[PDB]
Amino acid sequence: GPLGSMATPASAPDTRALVADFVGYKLRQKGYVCGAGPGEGPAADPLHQAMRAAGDEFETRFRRTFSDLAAQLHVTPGSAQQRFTQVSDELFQGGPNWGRLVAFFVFGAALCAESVNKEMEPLVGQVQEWMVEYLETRLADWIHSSGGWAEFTALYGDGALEEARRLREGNWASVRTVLTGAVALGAL
Repeated sequence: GPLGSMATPASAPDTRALVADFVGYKLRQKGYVCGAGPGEGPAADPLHQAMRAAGDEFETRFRRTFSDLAAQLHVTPGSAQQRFTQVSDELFQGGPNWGRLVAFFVFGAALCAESVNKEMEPLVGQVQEWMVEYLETRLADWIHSSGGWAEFTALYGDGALEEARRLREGNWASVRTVLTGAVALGAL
């Protein structure tokens, strides 16, 4: 054969692959459709199917998603990292539960979508790194000690039992509301 023995697999299903998945899938579905590739794969990984069900549920529950997206990019881009980092810290203040984990990725994924629809192409990768870095540096720790991404995949994945579902609901009740003041993206 031409290759194979001299070719190793690139990009494992790690956080980078997961962040590129959710954001890719979302962007590819509403913005970066021409750039088919990131969201070329569906929910099959032990985190993919988890985030997919998360975002979907939160996307339906969050009556304020694309608002802050416009609010931020209403004046001018670039200085979006400070806005993002502010709300991110407020989100990680004391409750990075799976209930909030949804909004964590959803915030950037939605942001990125509207960024590809506007003059914020380079900003997309920034939000992607701001997200993956904040996560890998602090979110991952909470996640690893809590139950892991696998726990989240069981919570709302194939084995999404009624107990796991009500668990997420009761969870976000105390966690998403305690950090509900992270609306620093709400500008004009």
